[PDB]
Amino acid sequence: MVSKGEELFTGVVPILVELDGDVNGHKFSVSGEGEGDATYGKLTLKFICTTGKLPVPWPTLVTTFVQCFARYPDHMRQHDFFKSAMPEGYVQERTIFFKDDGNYKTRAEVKFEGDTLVNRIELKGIDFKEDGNILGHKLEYNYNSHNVYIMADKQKNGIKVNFKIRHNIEDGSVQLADHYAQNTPIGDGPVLLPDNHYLSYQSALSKDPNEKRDHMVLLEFVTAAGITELY
Ligand SMILES: [Br-]
Ligand SMILES: [Br-]
Ligand SMILES: [Br-]
Repeated sequence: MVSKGEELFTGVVPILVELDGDVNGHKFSVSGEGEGDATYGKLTLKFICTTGKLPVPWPTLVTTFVQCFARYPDHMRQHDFFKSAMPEGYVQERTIFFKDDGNYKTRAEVKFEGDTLVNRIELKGIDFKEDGNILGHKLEYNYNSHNVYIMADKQKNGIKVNFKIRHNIEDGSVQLADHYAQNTPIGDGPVLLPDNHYLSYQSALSKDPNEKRDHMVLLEFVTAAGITELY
């Protein structure tokens, strides 16, 4: 049978993203809007910096900007923590360590407000080099494909996640961003605690030719894998 969480994602769902950020004292806010289609693992989102110029590169915020929209194959449905926590939601905590630079700490509350799936985020960045790849804006406006590794954390009724992002630097090198995370339900009800598996991501970044504010358009596809002889 289809669980209450799953049922909320059977069609296209509007998304609202709100972020308040402070990186080495540079304060900024971002709002985003778009839609998610969990059946296809598809996210289409446009983000605006509402405070002026974004003080870090857009690609460094991609991982922060709704894993409930991942496509879980039917055979892996019992491993979909994110949908099982809905509609009450879940809290994602991350630390993102930029190699030879600073770190972000993020807290995101992901929950429904009516028909809208909301991702409300606080981001704090410290210890950045004012002339490094992040504050010095040396990252290319593009994005590579990565796997995100998920394991159960029974003690916390949630999951622990880790992965490495490689951001292309303008000189042909790479800036590593090591992500460590936990996701835990907001509500007190049962959730699905998964076996080890991963999410496979691909992301494309673009610009709206009619948009004069600092912004990012994101197209992202996310599919669960790692757990699989009928043939
Ligand atoms: Br950028
Ligand atoms: Br891209
Ligand atoms: Br995560």
